[PDB]
Amino acid sequence: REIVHIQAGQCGNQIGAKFWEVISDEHGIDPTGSYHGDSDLQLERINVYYNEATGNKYVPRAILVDLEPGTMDSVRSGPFGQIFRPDNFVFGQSGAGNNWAKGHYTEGAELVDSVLDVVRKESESCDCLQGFQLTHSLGGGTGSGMGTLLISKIREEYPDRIMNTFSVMPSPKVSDTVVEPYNATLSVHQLVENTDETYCIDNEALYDICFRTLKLTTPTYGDLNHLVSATMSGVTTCLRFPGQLNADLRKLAVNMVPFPRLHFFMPGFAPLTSQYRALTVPELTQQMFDSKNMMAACDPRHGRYLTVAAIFRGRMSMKEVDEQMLNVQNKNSSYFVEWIPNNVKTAVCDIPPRGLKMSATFIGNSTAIQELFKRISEQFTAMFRRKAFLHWYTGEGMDEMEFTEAESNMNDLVSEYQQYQDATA
Amino acid sequence: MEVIELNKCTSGQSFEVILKPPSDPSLEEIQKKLEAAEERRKYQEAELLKHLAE
Amino acid sequence: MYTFVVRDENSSVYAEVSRLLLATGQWKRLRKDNPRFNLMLGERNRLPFGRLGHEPGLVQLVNYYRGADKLCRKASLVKLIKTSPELSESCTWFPESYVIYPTDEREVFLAAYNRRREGREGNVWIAKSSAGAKGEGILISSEASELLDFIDEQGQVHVIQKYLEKPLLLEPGHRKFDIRSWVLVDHLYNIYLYREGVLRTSSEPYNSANFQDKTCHLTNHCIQKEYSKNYGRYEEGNEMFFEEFNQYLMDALNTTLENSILLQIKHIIRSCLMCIEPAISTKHLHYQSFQLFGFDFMVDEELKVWLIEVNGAPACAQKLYAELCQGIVDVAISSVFPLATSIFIKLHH
Amino acid sequence: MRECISIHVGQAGVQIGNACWELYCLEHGIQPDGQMPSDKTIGGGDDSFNTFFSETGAGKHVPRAVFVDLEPTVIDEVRTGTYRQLFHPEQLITGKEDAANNYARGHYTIGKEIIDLVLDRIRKLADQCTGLQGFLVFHSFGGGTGSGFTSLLMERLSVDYGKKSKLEFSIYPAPQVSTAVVEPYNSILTTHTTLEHSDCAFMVDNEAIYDICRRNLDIERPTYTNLNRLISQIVSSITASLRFDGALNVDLTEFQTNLVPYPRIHFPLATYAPVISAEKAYHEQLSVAEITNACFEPANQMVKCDPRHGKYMACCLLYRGDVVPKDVNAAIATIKTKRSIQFVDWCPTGFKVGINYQPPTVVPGGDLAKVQRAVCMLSNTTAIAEAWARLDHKFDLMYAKRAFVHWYVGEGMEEGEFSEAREDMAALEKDYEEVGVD
Ligand SMILES: Nc1nc2c(ncn2[C@@H]2O[C@H](COP(=O)(O)OP(=O)(O)OP(=O)(O)O)[C@@H](O)[C@H]2O)c(=O)[nH]1
Ligand SMILES: Nc1ncnc2c1ncn2[C@@H]1O[C@H](COP(=O)(O)OP(=O)(O)CP(=O)(O)O)[C@@H](O)[C@H]1O
Ligand SMILES: Nc1nc2c(ncn2[C@@H]2O[C@H](COP(=O)(O)OP(=O)(O)O)[C@@H](O)[C@H]2O)c(=O)[nH]1
Ligand SMILES: COc1cccc(-c2cc(NCc3ccc4c(c3)OCO4)nc(N)n2)c1
Ligand SMILES: [Ca+2]
Ligand SMILES: [Ca+2]
Ligand SMILES: [Ca+2]
Ligand SMILES: [Ca+2]
Ligand SMILES: [Mg+2]
Ligand SMILES: [Mg+2]
Ligand SMILES: [Mg+2]
Repeated sequence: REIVHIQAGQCGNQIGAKFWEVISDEHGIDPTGSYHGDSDLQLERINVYYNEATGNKYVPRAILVDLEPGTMDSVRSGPFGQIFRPDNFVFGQSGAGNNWAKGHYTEGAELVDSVLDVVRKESESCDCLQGFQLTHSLGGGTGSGMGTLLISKIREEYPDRIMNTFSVMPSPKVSDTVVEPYNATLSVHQLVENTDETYCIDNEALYDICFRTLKLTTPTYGDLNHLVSATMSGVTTCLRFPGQLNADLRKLAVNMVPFPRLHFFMPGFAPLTSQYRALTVPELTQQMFDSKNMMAACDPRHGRYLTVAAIFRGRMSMKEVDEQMLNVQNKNSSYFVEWIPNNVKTAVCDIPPRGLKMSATFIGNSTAIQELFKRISEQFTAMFRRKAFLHWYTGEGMDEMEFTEAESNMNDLVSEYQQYQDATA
Repeated sequence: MEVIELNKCTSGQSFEVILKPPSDPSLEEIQKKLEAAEERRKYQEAELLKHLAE
Repeated sequence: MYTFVVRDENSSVYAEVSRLLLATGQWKRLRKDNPRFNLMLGERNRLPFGRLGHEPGLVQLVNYYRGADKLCRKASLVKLIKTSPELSESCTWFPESYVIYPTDEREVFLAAYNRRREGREGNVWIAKSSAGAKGEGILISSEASELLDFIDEQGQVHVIQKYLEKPLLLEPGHRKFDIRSWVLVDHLYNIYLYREGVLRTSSEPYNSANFQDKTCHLTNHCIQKEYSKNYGRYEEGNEMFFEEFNQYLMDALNTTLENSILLQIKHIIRSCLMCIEPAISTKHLHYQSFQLFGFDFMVDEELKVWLIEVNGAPACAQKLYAELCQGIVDVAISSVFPLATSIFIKLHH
Repeated sequence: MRECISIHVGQAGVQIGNACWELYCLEHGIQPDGQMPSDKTIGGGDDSFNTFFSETGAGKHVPRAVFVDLEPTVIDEVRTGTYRQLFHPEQLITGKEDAANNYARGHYTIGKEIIDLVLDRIRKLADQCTGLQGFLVFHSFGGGTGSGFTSLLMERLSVDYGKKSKLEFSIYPAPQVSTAVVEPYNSILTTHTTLEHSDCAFMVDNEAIYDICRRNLDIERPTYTNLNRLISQIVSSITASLRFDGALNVDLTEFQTNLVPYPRIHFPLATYAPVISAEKAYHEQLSVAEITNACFEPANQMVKCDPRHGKYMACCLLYRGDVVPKDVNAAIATIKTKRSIQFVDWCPTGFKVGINYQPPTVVPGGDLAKVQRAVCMLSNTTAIAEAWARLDHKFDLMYAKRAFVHWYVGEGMEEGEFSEAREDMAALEKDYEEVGVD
């Protein structure tokens, strides 16, 4: 059951690279693609993310996309740069200048076809294609504009395959341009319609974590990507490593998404790292449920959990996890919907991430995620009620009403989230 | 409390003890409803592919 | 901390139990239908017993015993007594009683009726139900057929019980009374009797020939507080507690409350509750139960105690709500969910 | 002699089937190669063990079994396993992608593309049956294949084999060992469409097996392996009368006759004792009366309920190993005196009993200790309706908000099959109450 990975834009490609650095090290594959590990468990589910090639080498099933060559020259340059099949580097030259319209309608359309040609050639070589995953930001132009364009094109060719994304949200605390709320609102509406799971990675939270708790005075995009790569690995371990779970992308979607449009998860991780003291299991669980470990800058206690999933990595007492997980639920049982019985599910995998003997990844589907969309929505209107900076978009063909609709669709989404937050049995 | 119908053999025995006495659809209409849900699916996929064409 | 829910809002007793548990600082109340609870204080009818004990990692406890209705509903009460060898046709503390349907005991009843008509015995009788609240649907005749047609007057079942002609009557007043005792059975089937009881007085003087009188005979708290002038003269609320009844018996009859009556009360309590112990005990079950019962007795003039009924959803006397509700927590609840002398007489078995 | 064919569906059905057939071989002296030294009728016969095994000219003894999953990961472990030689490839059927815990995906979408094939591989086994009895179908309530495809199969076996009996072994869902929250949906839909196609079903609440494994084997967190080897012991004692010389329940027809007066109410409660750990080096072996009275402790039941607050319709006792009729009556007499065992008035208050002298066989290296005598009791009590109530409630809660329904509609189902199926168990829940309260 193979997965096809796509990374688009600067952010999309640099978190994407760190992801492949991390898991490639976990499965024991070196920067050349040659496996040199200690366990057979490292390779049993290696076909999920790796094509096996001539001469015992493993090449990620990954497609690298950008509308300018800048950072993908840097990817090819980086630690694991030469791991990727070079045919899968697909890029234009003009760049998208942080413009959703350029990525989705003009500059991106010129190149989208070339990308899906590589998609098809990875799919055709797939025993049974399970689904796609994308890494990208929503505040730029390529990852946002083109990224959502490819997703729409992939749903057209593969209408019955799962499409999940890792999506970086823009926050003023970590801002490139002022038009980010425009690009993110236009993308969210695309994600509402054509993705099964979207992991909301808020750059605000990633900043707060890096500065408040990790106590790093001036966080870099690198320091924020360490948190993303560790979470992306933690999430993907249900499939990357053999539990006695029969984990399937579709199956996991079915068990966490009670309503089609409400598929935006809050990620989390513990322990938060940048030390040697072994961390108790009771400490792992109380951290992952604390908002300070949330990658989405929302308080879980102003909403209610629709579904939850917790992944524990390491050698630990599966009886102590069951004990303390069922303990936290009652410290917070007011914050779990009562009309979805047994909506907190736990998984364990023996192999831990490199550097820590014990880790936990938190995947929450909370109605408190609306706080994120409300935040983006206010920044959006603040400028749109004055048509500020619209000329950058209307010059590429868009009309104001496409903006009005996109705004309306997410104000709808926020309303849908609060329907189920007040709802009771 | 009666014992009755005691049958035995080399593998075992059996009996009954009483303590007190007392006081389908077709083939064609299945594979039609399998087909009635196949078209409900192709109609939903058409409305999507129509939506994407818009 | 511990978790509990409340599904009987009109319950006077467990109202303060819930409030007293909240003041613990170690108990958290949840919404009526959240399933992740350690304790349920459930509705009186159709309590979903089958839904309990299936929540992983949560020991659940409930304030009612599935099957206890066979003791707390007068029709099955009678059936339990005459059908069970442990109690038997041969039961000296329960009045002669018959269940009659408007399985049926219609002519086994008149059989015993004219054997008394014959011999000039007291052919006193009364018919009853658990359906009629507020002393409704009662009928104390001396001839048999006047009630049988008042029985099938209505469409539900009524038991016919020998009425006690010679009750013991306190003085001053020549008044009748009944005794309510509160017994709590915890999860290990320990039988705890509350040391405090109540005499639910009648303030009328008793009149043999005049069974016309609604209030000359019937003693429960509402029929003398809204049907009788004399409510409150001799004692506050037509309620005499155990210290006064003891001293009165001492001064008046040269005996004790323990000796003359309480020994028989403790005998009847434990005889009834262990007759059914096999059918309701939650010893090895996935959920556990406790339940507070109200036992109602009557005393005839020979200082013999008779059992009149057992109530499953009982109300306390307002002076003791504090002491009783606190005892429930210590024994029935925190016994299972521990925290950071005794008011009960243990009836051993 | 009349043959019976077992069908194992989905992960739970397949893995359990693997555990049962393992035990059957140890019991009948069959080896992992299909060779039965003690069988002297080479390449043929009509013994009672031949009801579950066929024979080849080369002396191979082959289960009359069929495995079927919509994804190959689990049946692949059978094709590489210790008993790989036992089965032949046409009996093991695999799709490529599963039903993702979606009844609609298992029944409608992926179902129809594989239903004809399965039935073809089923008939390749019935064609070698001189006088076929029927089928024993293993499956979970919660899986999308286990629930969805089984109900489709059971529908067309009732037409392609209208006169043959069909018994179910069903795994009722428990959250302690399950990672899926839509299992209440799948169980309701499959029970509703399967109900008038199954003659008798034994349902096993994983919750009960779990706690039995924890209490009486002191395994802190049981695995599926722990659960299945215990489950197959129960299943083994239930089918032993078909595989061994005897006079009781020698035919799948007798199961409905002895245990099922009303057809809808065909879910007998199974209780089993004793369960003893193999780490308890040695143990004070329990009498007949001790194990027989253990059959009325809810803590040994396959579904947690309270049979004191229901009424019985039928009761079998299947002792294994070393028991004599007179020690049973001794026990039965003592139990009536101390237990609340009320029958429906329109049925006798009696116990059909069966004894086979071979003690329970147990897997070498398993977690279960060898015992001198064991019993499995089959009670058709109305108290099992508690399990339906629990399930139906969890269904009411989510469906009132239509949670997860879009997943089923997207695979072709209609929202009405939900309430149509829920209405059925509304009748089933009340059918039970009519029969067992006053
Ligand atoms: N007793 C027991 N239960 C199992 C076993 N495997 C899965 N289950 C239970 O069955 C449910 C999952 O259903 P599965 O059988 O795995 O699903 P399936 O039949 O393969 O159908 P799919 O949804 O397509 O995978 C969970 O509730 C488990 O508790 C097993 O080996 N033994
Ligand atoms: N056999 C009998 N002889 C004399 N008096 C009797 C009697 N049976 C009942 N009574 C009288 O009837 C009165 C109340 O009857 P009963 O208690 O059974 O109704 P009830 O259950 O609706 C009130 P509660 O629920 O508060 O206990 C008693 O106080 C008692 O004095
Ligand atoms: N976490 C993270 N976010 C980034 C990174 N680079 C850009 N972003 C985010 O995306 C915005 C810039 O968008 P960008 O990725 O350059 O868009 P694109 O390259 O044109 O597709 C800012 O709001 C950043 O927060 C990165 O390396 N890490
Ligand atoms: C690109 O997108 C991906 C890629 C890889 C994995 C996931 C993923 C993981 C996950 N883990 C929790 C979890 C839930 C239910 C479970 C469980 C584990 O084990 C059994 O039942 N949940 C979901 N919804 N998606 C998403
Ligand atoms: Ca151009
Ligand atoms: Ca092209
Ligand atoms: Ca032979
Ligand atoms: Ca049939
Ligand atoms: Mg940039
Ligand atoms: Mg009453
Ligand atoms: Mg499966």
